[PDB]
Amino acid sequence: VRPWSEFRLTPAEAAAAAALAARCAQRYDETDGPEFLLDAPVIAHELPRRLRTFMARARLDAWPHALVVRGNPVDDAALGSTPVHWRTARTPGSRPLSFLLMLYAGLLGDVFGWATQQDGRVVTDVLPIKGGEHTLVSSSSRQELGWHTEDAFSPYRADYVGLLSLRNPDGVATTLAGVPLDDLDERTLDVLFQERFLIPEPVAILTGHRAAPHLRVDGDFSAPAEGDEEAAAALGTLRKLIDASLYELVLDQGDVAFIDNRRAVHGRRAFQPRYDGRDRWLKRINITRDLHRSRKAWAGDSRVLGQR
Ligand SMILES: NC(=[NH2+])NCCC[C@@H](N)C(=O)O
Ligand SMILES: O=C(O)CCC(=O)C(=O)O
Ligand SMILES: [Fe+2]
Repeated sequence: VRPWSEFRLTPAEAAAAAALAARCAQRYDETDGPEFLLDAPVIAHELPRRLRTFMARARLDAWPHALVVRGNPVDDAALGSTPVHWRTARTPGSRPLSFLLMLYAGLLGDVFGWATQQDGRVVTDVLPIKGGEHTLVSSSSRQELGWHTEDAFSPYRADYVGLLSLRNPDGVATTLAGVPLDDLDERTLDVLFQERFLIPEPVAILTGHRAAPHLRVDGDFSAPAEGDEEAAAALGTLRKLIDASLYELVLDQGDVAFIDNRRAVHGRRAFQPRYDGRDRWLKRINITRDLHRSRKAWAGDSRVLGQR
């Protein structure tokens, strides 16, 4: 078996989806414009029916850590070289695939971005940046990107994180782990459900159903409340259990994954960057089931969050 739910497009389905994305790229100026933001969820209804059925049904299954869609064609010649920085990463070659990711995303919920992250962009970029190999951000490489809940610090964090692989020639693995429910004892579990952790006022790591908890943790940034040694020991145990159950998902060129940000943490294995124009490159997007949950952080009329 596999801990994620997987769908493979037929060449015909893939072609139709790509064709729809190209039409959108033709008619709208940008993915993040107010117009396409509002229309994309409706335009997505024109995607291949088998895909729409998968996305509607798989989202409601209780078990998977992510929804994975394989088989979108990507032409390296048409795509062009991997950008050196996210600033200049909205290349014409990657433009139709950015529109494609937002269409798929519209089947799962409401897309949004952060004012403090990549200039408030909704479709963002994951690529190695020279000089930043050993950082704690997605533009790292030689240092493994440790497992984490996306934007764990915030209550406005995404329900789903979407990743579309534009290229990944060396097969660098994304990492994933669910709640280690098969090994967490009930005392530790109880403590993880209490507001005794920092990620700043204290908050909980686990919430909701005890037989299927939601997760809010960051391998690097999580800490116990000052002096709380029971909270500390629970977090220590959780680290070692997550470290031991961490598994690999390789997003090959054209693969899209929608990681369940409440069920699973994720990261990326260390890799040696090339810096020759064909480095691993993903497009990325935050999705929430309910945009109104974060109405505090609404900058204004935009879909870009910014609290104080
Ligand atoms: N490294 C770590 N444990 N946590 C921070 C991850 C930041 C990543 N989502 C980003 O760069 O957008
Ligand atoms: O590179 C990856 O596959 C993971 C990227 C990631 O964790 C992120 O951008 O939030
Ligand atoms: Fe992440």
